[PDB]
Amino acid sequence: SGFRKMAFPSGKVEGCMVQVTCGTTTLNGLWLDDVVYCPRHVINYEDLLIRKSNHNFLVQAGNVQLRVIGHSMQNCVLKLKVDTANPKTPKYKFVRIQPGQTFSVLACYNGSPSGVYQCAMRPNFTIKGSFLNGSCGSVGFNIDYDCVSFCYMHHMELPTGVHAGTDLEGNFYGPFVDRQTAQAAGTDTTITVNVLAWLYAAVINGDRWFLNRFTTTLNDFNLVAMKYNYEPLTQDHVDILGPLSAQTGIAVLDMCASLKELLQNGMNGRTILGSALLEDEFTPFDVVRQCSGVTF
Amino acid sequence: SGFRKMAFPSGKVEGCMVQVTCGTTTLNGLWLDDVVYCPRHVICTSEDMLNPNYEDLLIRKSNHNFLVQAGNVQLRVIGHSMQNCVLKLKVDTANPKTPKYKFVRIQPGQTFSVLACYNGSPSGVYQCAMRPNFTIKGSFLNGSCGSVGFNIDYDCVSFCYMHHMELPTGVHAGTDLEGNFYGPFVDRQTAQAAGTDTTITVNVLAWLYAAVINGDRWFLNRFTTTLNDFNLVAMKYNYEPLTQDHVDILGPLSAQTGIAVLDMCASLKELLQNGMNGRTILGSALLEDEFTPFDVVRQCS
Ligand SMILES: CC(C)N1CCO[C@@H](C(=O)N[C@@](C)(C(=O)Nc2cncc3ccccc23)c2ccc(Cl)c(Cl)c2)C1
Repeated sequence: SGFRKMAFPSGKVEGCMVQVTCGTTTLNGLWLDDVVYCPRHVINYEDLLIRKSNHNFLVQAGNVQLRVIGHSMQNCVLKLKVDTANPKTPKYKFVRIQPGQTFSVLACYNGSPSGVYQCAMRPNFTIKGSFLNGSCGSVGFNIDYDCVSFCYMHHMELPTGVHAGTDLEGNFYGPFVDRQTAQAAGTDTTITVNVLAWLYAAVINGDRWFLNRFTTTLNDFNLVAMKYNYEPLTQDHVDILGPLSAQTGIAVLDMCASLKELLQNGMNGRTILGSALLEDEFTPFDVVRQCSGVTF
Repeated sequence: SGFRKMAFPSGKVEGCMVQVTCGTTTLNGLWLDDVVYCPRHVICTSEDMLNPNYEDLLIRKSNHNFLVQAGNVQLRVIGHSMQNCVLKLKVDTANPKTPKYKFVRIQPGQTFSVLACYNGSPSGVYQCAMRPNFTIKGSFLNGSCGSVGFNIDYDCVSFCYMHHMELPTGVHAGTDLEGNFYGPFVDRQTAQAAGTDTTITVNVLAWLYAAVINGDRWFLNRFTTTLNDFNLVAMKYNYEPLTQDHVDILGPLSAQTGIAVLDMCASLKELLQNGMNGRTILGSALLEDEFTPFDVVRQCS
């Protein structure tokens, strides 16, 4: 029993964090094999990059300075070729995630990991993270068996306090640029499939007060969900929620009628899993993983 | 900007997780130097649990009865001793991944990270607090026994908790790394219920200061209060008494924000009376009590 916001064990990623300094700027880098990946703003970017030489980039892995032997740019990420391959390089992949998907963030300052938290790619492509100056280059990941899938690299904080970044191939999530200009996060929406998964986690944990005898059509639910700035629920989401529906005996459209009532009437002084708001940062897979105990 | 429930990087603890099997029971152990620490109930059967005589059960065990597995390598047990409710299994190999560590016993209200493990394999990390009733609101399934709670301070891991059991309400009970249980709990399947839980007042105040540091001032008011009047109100909402130690501990945050502790106490009194009126504080509709004054300072600066 118990439902916590749980991050993946960060160990395989900690062994990859390095500090990258160029000029007056110090930020974090991800050392995988003989390459260090970091935000290109550490330095027209190709014009500024041409002016740089290998020895301008100081890379520090703990108390050992790594020597840069090459540099290239891929979209908004700078790839610093180093002479030493990271012996702690885990089995990894670079994956691009979709909005609504969750991942763990290993927040780092000066190439030193300081915290790990779980978060979701918001539908507006920002992440509601926890970062301070020096956190740039901190990464987002998921762990599947023994494979670390790197999905995010922190690049900036938007004026509202939310964060924007790229996948490990340097492509930004969202309509952002790594430049000094007026940029704002779009209006955010609630990740509907995630709230439903969290309602199933609540049922698995013995919280049934919000359940009702009613069901709804997918279309009537979407008409209501659109009113409360909830993401449309697709047939794929309904299919993805299948296992939780089978385990609890509550059909997805049955749980949708519960969600509809919660949106129209509120919680009435009641909580669900210790929360007075509907939580949307647990995917259906996170709920199954935490209410089954999959290990890494 | 931003305020998240943040756990410590779990790497230094992952390299210490081992699987301990005794008969039909399999749970987690903490391999530090040449010793594996685990709950002593690993020697019990489900029947033995009502009234186990641990010394009687342990005297009947030999080293080879304990199977210890570190990844895909079986460790050889060369000795065993019991210290309170923890079993210490001496092994023939020192863990090369042993970090700089200490065993610390924490007080209620203190927070720590939990590396939840099953079969000696870490599956997740979360942050939580020692509740005033000495339980932890964790996320544990069967096989998580021996999962540890820790803090990391200057490359040093301070182990403060080892998971032992789940109480009937869904909350968890366990010991420090010297085998002493937190609270009045025993590693016996007897009628044990967690006492009525209260809100960690000093932590809610710290979280209100984190909100002010992050630009959220809507809940502040022109009032101040005496420490005694605040405690009389706080008791009525099942909030822990705020001591002069708590007021002193909140000093740095009071100096940084310019809001005196008793001034913030008056805001808390008003929040308790009014509720949030559809508003949130740091993305939360409830008053958060699992961030200590030390966590707020570490995360916001
Ligand atoms: C009902 C009874 C016939 N049996 C069925 C088989 O499992 C028995 C059981 O609960 N075992 C543990 C290991 C336990 O509670 N550990 C766990 C730790 N964390 C989360 C848990 C979530 C679900 C289940 C167990 C959890 C136990 C039991 C009694 C004591 Cl006194 C102690 Cl110290 C530890 C209860």
